[PDB]
Amino acid sequence: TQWDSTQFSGDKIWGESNKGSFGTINNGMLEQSNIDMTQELVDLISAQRNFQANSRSLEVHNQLQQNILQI
Amino acid sequence: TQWDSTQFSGDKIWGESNKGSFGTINNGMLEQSNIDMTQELVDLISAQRNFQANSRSLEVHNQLQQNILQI
Amino acid sequence: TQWDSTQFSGDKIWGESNKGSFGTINNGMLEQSNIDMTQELVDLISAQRNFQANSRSLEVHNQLQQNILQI
Amino acid sequence: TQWDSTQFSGDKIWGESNKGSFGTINNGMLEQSNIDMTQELVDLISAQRNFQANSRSLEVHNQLQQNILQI
Amino acid sequence: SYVSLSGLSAAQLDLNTTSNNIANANTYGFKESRAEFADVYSNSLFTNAKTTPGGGAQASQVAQQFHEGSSIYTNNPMDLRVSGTGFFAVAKERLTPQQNELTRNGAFHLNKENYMVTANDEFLLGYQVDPSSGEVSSYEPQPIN
Amino acid sequence: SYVSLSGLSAAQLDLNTTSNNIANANTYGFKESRAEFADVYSNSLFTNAKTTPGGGAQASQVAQQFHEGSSI
Amino acid sequence: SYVSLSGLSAAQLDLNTTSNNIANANTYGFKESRAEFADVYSNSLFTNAKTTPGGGAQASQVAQQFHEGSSIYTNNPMDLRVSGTGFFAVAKERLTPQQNELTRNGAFHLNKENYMVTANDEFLLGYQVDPSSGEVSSYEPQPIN
Amino acid sequence: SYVSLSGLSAAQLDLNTTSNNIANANTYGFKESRAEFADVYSNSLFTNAKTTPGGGAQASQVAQQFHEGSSI
Amino acid sequence: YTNNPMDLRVSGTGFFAVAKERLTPQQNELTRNGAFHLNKENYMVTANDEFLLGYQVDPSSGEVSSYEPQPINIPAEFGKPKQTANIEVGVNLPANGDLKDPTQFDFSDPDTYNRSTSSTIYDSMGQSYKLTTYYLKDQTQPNTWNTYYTVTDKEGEKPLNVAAGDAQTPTGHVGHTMKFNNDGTLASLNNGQPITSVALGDPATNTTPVDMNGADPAQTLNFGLGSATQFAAPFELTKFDEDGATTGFLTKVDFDENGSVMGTYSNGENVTLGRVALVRVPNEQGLDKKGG
Repeated sequence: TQWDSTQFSGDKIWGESNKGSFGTINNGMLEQSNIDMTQELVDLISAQRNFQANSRSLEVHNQLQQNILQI
Repeated sequence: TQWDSTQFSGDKIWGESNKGSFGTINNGMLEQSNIDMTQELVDLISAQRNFQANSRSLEVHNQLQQNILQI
Repeated sequence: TQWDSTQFSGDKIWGESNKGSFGTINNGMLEQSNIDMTQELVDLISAQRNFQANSRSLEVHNQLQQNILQI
Repeated sequence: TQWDSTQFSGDKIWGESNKGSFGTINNGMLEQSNIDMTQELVDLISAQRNFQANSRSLEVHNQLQQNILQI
Repeated sequence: SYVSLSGLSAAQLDLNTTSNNIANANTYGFKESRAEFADVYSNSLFTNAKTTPGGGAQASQVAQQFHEGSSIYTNNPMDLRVSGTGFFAVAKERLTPQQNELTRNGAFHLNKENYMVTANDEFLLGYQVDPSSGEVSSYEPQPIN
Repeated sequence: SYVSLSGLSAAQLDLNTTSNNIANANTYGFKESRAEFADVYSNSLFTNAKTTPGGGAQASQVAQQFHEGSSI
Repeated sequence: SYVSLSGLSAAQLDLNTTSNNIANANTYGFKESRAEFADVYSNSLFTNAKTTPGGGAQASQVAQQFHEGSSIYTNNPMDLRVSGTGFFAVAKERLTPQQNELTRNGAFHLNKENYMVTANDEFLLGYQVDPSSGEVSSYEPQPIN
Repeated sequence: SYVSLSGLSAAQLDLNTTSNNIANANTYGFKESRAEFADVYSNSLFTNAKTTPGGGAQASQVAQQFHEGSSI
Repeated sequence: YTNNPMDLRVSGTGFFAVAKERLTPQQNELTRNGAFHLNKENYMVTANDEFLLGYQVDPSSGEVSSYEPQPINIPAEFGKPKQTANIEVGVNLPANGDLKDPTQFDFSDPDTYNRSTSSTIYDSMGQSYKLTTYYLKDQTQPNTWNTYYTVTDKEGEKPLNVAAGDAQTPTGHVGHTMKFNNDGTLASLNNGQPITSVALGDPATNTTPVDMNGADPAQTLNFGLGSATQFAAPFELTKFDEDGATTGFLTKVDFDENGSVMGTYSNGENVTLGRVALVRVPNEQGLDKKGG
């Protein structure tokens, strides 16, 4: 969970806490992942559905080519 | 419930009671575990939820692979 | 039941009894705790009620997640 | 529990206590949350019911799609 | 399926708002929040309308209902409550009264400099009254000492 | 769910403060404590504000109400 | 068939992204990822266009959505969290503060040398303030002792 | 699937840590443990980055929170 | 719904306009996805780092002046300290207040005038100055008031003279007169002339030049008091608006329904960065399909 500054990101801008556009620093806390389990599970289901649809299309293509072969 | 000093820990710094950075010694008392049952139970529930989510993801992966297998 | 002077508190301002803004000293008396049992018990009941409400909310969240899991 | 004045809010209109449209200031009191536990719990139940209904609808959609898939 | 997902999102948003309201049941000066939603419909150039179903539900805004809350009595005169319309004004720093935020809780106490501050040591903004005349001369906010 | 957990933590903190006050009912010179909390809200650079709910409740401070106690 | 293969690849990439997001649900300071795709089409000099079908779907980028996550309370003051915009700076070695990386988790502890380090014993970069003046004199980052 | 397996491993490690904490509820002088995890990402010479998903979750360390416990 | 405000959707008919290069807005293509993010130069670009074309609106007027497409920039600083030029003041004056002698006005003596108000102004370089306004109720003419202005720098409090104010004290201070109708509404201001003050730091026009400390000495202030009234109510500062500004940092950015990208800074100004261009073609079925 560490990042570095690249060409596209730009250059690191150093600063203090609660100064300018920077935020604040709180002791006694930690940050959790910024994910929502409901959304992740729904997206998982949708991705599975899309994968099944694409597999069906690929099977259709293969069946068509094999039907051409048996002539 | 015993510890030893390793390289990362440092070296054992000896001292008296109520001297420098050390604490005091009280007789007639004992230390209990520094745990909170409420927090432990809630963490248990959350860990079970995460484990179920991960098992669902693994099941989705296996279902996709088996779906491709049947072509 | 002892306190010390920290940065936020300020600095200890020394003085006599019944001089300036200080109070008086009476012998033969002691201070009890400045608490009201009625208010403490009522607050105890209210805190229990709030804890139950929050537990209900957490249970609802977990039930929603488990319902989504079973799809 | 602090607010700031934005464009939609308008501009901060200063005034005294019990003057014009302002209210009064009473010492020795504090404000609690302006919530009603009964209403919050009932809304919680209703929201859970709506979430379950929507999950049922999503499951029906997925079942229809998977039924079409098996042709 | 996206309509059902929108319904799930709206229901979970209402659930989160209710959970926040329940969690803040003891916070002083807190104001509840209400979730309001709106219908979604397309506006294509060639829309059949009669043959086109809805598009789900979209979150409109989370309200900030500001109705007066109940009052507790602590018998501590440093605690203040604004009965009616109005907000307390507190400044982050003593020397910059311009940078201020509005609040409602009145858990005030004197800091080491004998200034009235909040729990976060934020100075309470006040006026300066005339020695004899009751009316306040200058309306600029300044910390109370 | 973390909002509900924060509410649970705040309620348990208030419960502990009240329990400490009740336990110290006979200690000489003890001063009661009051638990004060505050709301939580993010300050992201790109915040929807209208479409973003609250963030729970955070403990602000445990007060040390110093009002004069009774004399025995 | 290559279009179907591209669809399969895109779906599997999204599946992997979702699996990673679910796996990192408990990691401190983690930021989720979103998979975004784009259309594929030829740009031949002599293209029928009207009589030419699509070219499948190609992955555009994996996002790094940086919206603020939830916060947990551990009552351990050595744990730090950045509320808003900002990252912690950590250096691999104490003697090379220039070589540093950005992070968000605040699981800090004193090492055997009384320096604040992360879980991987990476030193935390900090400033040096004046004894009396609150403003920091030199803005170069140095390990905190 | 290996990312999902890593998630399962991390969840089970946290479960075991919580179980140990609960089991040691009566041991005198025991100090609880906290499980901290970290993200995984490859560092190949030719990495597309924008087109490369994560590598799962890796257990970082099991902490030994040494905050003072209650006294009997 | 991703709850990410940088993600945009065109509901209805219209296409987003994106340019391959920042310096060539003419070479542009149409798109529908709204996965936008700031590049290292604080320009809104797509996933392929293609700049989003937008308009340039007027500072005050909502209507866009020029319809040419240009890349949209979101500066992180309000790097232009704007001097105060126009100040709008709306007050209610006490009709039952005690009369005062116009010839005996002196800002050093509170008893000579009726009311005094304080406000803050900014110069070209952003230095804060204290502006004090003195209101005096005319004795000779009923329903007549005299208004004077003073500026307090570090050197001291220096009176400010109006260019054409019809209130000349024996000392030399120049104010302006305000008159009201029978109903208490506003009748006239400075004999119908606009209220423009002399230059703050120019000795050629001011007998007490304000120490600009390096700022522009020819700064002038225009006072708008079109809402001033004289009723039975006591003295009250109902409204105070200025056009001054100070340096600040980008705090938040939002989008309205019109497509204008607004951002608020620490100073308080709600700077409108621009608008988002929308493109519609008569026959969408004939557009050639590029990648992405």
